[PDB]
Amino acid sequence: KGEELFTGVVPILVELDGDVNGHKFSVRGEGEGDATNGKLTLKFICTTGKLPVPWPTLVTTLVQCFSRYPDHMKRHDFFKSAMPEGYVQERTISFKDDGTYKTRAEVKFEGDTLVNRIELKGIDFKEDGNILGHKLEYNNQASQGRGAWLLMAFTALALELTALWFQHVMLLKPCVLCIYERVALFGVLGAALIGAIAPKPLRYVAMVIWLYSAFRGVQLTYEHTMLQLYPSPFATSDFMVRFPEWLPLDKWVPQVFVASGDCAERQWDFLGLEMPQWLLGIFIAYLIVAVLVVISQPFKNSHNVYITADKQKNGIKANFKIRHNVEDGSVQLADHYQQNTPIGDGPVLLPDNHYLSTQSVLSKDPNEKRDHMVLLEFVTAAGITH
Ligand SMILES: COC1=C(OC)C(=O)C(CC=C(C)C)=C(C)C1=O
Repeated sequence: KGEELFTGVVPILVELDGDVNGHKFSVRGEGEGDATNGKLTLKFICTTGKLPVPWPTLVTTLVQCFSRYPDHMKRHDFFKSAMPEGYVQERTISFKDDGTYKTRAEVKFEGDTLVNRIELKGIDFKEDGNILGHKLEYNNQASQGRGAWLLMAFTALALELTALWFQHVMLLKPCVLCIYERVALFGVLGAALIGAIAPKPLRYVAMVIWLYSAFRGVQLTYEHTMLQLYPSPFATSDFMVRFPEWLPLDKWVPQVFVASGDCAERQWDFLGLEMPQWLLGIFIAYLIVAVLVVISQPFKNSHNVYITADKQKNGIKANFKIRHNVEDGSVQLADHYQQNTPIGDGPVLLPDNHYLSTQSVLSKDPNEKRDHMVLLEFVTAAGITH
């Protein structure tokens, strides 16, 4: 009957004593948690001076009882069922190509405040490594790869040069209503360049430009299909571009923005489709991938904590991986192995295989001169709907 304790907001207190290759430290956390909404705010402060490890490495160690378990998963919250007596949480965090954390936490209720006292032991770490070297950036949630935008710039520039190769070698001149599709693809390519300059801010500017240039591409190619599929009016005379005054792209680079020739004329048609029909699908593919990237951003930064039952020890086990963003683009794998056991003798809910969707944002207090870390977490349970 511990779920009734987490209705509303309850205070949190976190203390951590750690020792990593002899370097000792202490962290004191304070804040509040809301299990009904799946959030919790905390402000951790290092009390021994300067922290010898990056703050993101301690986030997983520094209270899964504040998870937003839906009503169809209420009988799977092992954390709340152990309260107020509490539970013990031991982990083994294996950092790839580096050391290994081994923690022992005691999460329980002390009257009205949820207390989590942890002992940490770091071993086999390297001073030149990404842990003891503080080479991990603060906001660790996504790799922010640069070669991904450059690869989209390749497939965008390849189509551009292929279009010019069709026109200047195969002697198939472009149409007017067509040519605008070159600008739309050029806007997609340009978005790939700004996005690849400094992706680790400003990427959103490149993404909306990519979103816009692809949507303009599906608009122009749609009109390009209807003119080429339906009976040509035959009386609507030919066309030329009408670029803006400040941007005479036909006057600046005439061999790319030409429009000598007009639409409503089937130039290429292969594999049962026309030239505007293939570009319509390409721009739709560009727009779909652009939409997928936007919808990915919320769930791109969250890690899943997969949980199984351990009825032999009347507890649970949990495995999950965490990739920390190293400075200069590298990745640091943190392999986690969790093991929870109740403290009290009251019965606990042994859950089926489910996972906890956890997303964390790290910030700073502009008026705190100590080594600190402001924390906010989003914990929601998901998995089998039964
Ligand atoms: C020479 O005719 C033309 C092409 O070659 C088939 C194009 O690829 C394109 C644009 C291609 C893409 C992928 C937007 C245009 C606008 C064009 O007029």
